[PDB]
Amino acid sequence: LGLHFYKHGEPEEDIVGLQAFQERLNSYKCITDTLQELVNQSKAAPQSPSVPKKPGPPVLSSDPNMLSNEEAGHHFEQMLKLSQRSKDELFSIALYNWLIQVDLADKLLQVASPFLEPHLVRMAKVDQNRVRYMDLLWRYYEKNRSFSNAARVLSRLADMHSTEISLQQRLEYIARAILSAKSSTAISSIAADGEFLHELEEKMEVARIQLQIQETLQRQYSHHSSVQDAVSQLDSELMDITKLYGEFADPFKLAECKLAIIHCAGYSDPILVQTLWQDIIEKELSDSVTLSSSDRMHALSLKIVLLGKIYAGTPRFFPLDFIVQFLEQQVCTLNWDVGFVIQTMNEIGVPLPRLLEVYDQLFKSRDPFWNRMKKPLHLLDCIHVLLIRYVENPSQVLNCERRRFTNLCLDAVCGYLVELQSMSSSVAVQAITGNFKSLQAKLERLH
Amino acid sequence: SQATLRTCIFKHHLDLGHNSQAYEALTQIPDSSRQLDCLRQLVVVLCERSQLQDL
Amino acid sequence: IKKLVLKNLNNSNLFSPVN
Amino acid sequence: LAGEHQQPHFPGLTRGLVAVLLYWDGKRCIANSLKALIQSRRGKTWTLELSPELASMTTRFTDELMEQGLTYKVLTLVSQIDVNNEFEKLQRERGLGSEKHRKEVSDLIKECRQSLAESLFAWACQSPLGKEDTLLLIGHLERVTVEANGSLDAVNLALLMALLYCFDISFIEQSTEERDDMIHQLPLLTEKQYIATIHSRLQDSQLWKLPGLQATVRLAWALALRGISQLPDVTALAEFTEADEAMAELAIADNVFLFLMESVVVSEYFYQEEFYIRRVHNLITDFLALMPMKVKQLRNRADEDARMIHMSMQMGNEPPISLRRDLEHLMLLIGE
Repeated sequence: LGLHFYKHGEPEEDIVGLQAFQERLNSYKCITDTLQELVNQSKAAPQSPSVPKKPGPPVLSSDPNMLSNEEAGHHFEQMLKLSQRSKDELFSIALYNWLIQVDLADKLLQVASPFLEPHLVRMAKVDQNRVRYMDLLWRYYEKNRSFSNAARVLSRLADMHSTEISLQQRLEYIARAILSAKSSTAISSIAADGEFLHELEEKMEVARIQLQIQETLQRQYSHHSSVQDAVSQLDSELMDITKLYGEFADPFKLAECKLAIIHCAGYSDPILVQTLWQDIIEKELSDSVTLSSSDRMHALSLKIVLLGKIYAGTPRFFPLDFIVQFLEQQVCTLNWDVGFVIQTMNEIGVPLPRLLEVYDQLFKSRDPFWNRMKKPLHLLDCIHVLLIRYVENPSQVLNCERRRFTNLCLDAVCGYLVELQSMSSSVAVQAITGNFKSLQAKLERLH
Repeated sequence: SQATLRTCIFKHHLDLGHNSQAYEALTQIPDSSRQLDCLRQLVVVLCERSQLQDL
Repeated sequence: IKKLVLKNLNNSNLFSPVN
Repeated sequence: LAGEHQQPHFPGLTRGLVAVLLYWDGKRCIANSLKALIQSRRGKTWTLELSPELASMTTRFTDELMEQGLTYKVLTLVSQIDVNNEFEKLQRERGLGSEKHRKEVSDLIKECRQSLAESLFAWACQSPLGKEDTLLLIGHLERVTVEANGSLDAVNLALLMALLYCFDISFIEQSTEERDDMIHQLPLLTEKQYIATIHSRLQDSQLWKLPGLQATVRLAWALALRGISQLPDVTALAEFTEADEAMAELAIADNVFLFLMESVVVSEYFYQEEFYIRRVHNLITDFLALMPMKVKQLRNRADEDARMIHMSMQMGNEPPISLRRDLEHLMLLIGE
């Protein structure tokens, strides 16, 4: 009757099923409170020996009936591994509730019992702490390898309720939903678990922008009152980009966040996108001024390699040709390595033939900048490093395209050697004419 | 400047298919190196347009 | 949501206590 | 209840004698399913034309079995399952019926051992075994004994051929366009620890129960080192490849070519599997191609032991029993 009562609904009319449910629980209590005694004994701090208030041998000032932390832990594990032999489903439910109430969560996730999934699938509709049971349920589905169900419960911590310990927990749930959906689609290529996967990876960057705001209120404004209001609002949901701009990043004037917010949400492309990539480059150039050129190269590489691995999939948001010209105009100004912009674009994963089409057209522009900066050869040194990097790792071009590309590289190297041999024959023009003929004399073997 | 300008005039005439205008722009080149290297565009662009009578 | 809307005409002041 | 429902198909047996068949056919259905799910991986030796989705589903699902220590379980079952021990259990409790029922149970138990050993062969051909799995396979073969005719059984023949395919490299002389992605798929080229532990366990002065089996594995390892020493960048493994003529001299010294003839090629099962014939073909053609100085040392010796035999016969003496027939054995092995 106490298990019938539970299975139909715990209803207020069934006073007899309620009494049977209570008298089963009263009987189970001698198990729970003995497991509580052994867990309180094994969780206890070991007593620092009180300085003997008379000289002598050490007195063992403990009752010989007492257990140590190791005995209390052994007898707890042995009594738990007696309780785990029961048939009783309502006792299993009482033991599940007790394992949650003592924070023994991975030991709940050690009970291979068919009653555990139905129990979490009750509690995640009925307890006000609904969140903790969806958490235990996705952890249960992952540990039992039902990754498609785990993903569809981690959704139901973004899309349906949470409470958590900070916004950084939402970023575990989203990253682990992404891991569960990538595990699902690698197991069975159902479009919906790969369609929801883009929605999760968009939610991930909005949640990163939400965290960049939330921590920046803590890092800049934390002596004002309504930072507590705003940080706890930024903790309690996953916000859209309208809130994150209009309610948070504009009133706190966070230009650093305004910039990141408008880097994504459906906006007008070339002119505005190009400004945001200048602002992102010139901020990470500004705020790195305390470091050496090697460290500032590495910091700007990490920025543009991170953001490029998002937006290079969507070339409205990644204006490659402008980003290459601006980074090379900065390298040309700052006196950084000629390999730098070539490394950054290779480590994004930009297709090396399309990367050559950019430096090729930037050279053919004959831009007055390289002349103004007294480096009128610079883009030929870039093209040399790019083409030597291709020649001594030919895997950077696809095994069908490579024979189209070794023509285009010889055709272009012949063009640059006609250009160079029209220039005034300085030691740099002589050396680069040598470098391009050394490159030719390798490309002539790559075909 | 005659060598660089005539190399440009040769090239863009050949790119357009103005092949006879390209060919005299090539023979007017005073730099003997470019007169070999411009042929190495011309012979390829005529072969790989099937312009074999021009060639 | 991944669509931005500017609306400077009505904001809460985030350099004030609440009313 | 399955033995009661299937009883009419086995006329003259009882539901209990049929339940003994269904228990071993149930195991056989698992072992044949495992073998087919391994034969349908992507790999280096054949392609069953299967759809790129099916062939990635089978690969992934069977990787998720190898992570679970598949080789250890298979070798444990192949060394615990014996027809004589199981027939003693069945004979005590009267679970052995007619001459047909005894043949059926004797063969279902062999199909269970055989499709289990062939599951490691079909794995090793398509994708080489890991470091510790290869040491487990060696640690089984150490303990083998021949049948009462001098041959290997089909089961330890399949386990020998699995270890010989874990040491195949000959495809790197044949493919040019997939070559680099096939190179990343070799523990022999990516794991300096794989070579360091296997080379040590074959250089060990511990005699196996079958010295000619140890000799066969020593020859295959010596030729694997002799292929590796002709790949361009492999400077990091030179401390093992400088042992190639030494591991070959040990294999010749343990009479490898005689054991390949009398214990391998003479087995009726050696001529039932194309990939066994291909691997023993390569093991001889690669010895003749990659070690022609050993082939010359064997000739100079056979031309000296021939002069010794001629001089003993001219003296009226029997030829000395301690002459080394290494080339006579190699030429008879090629002949058989």
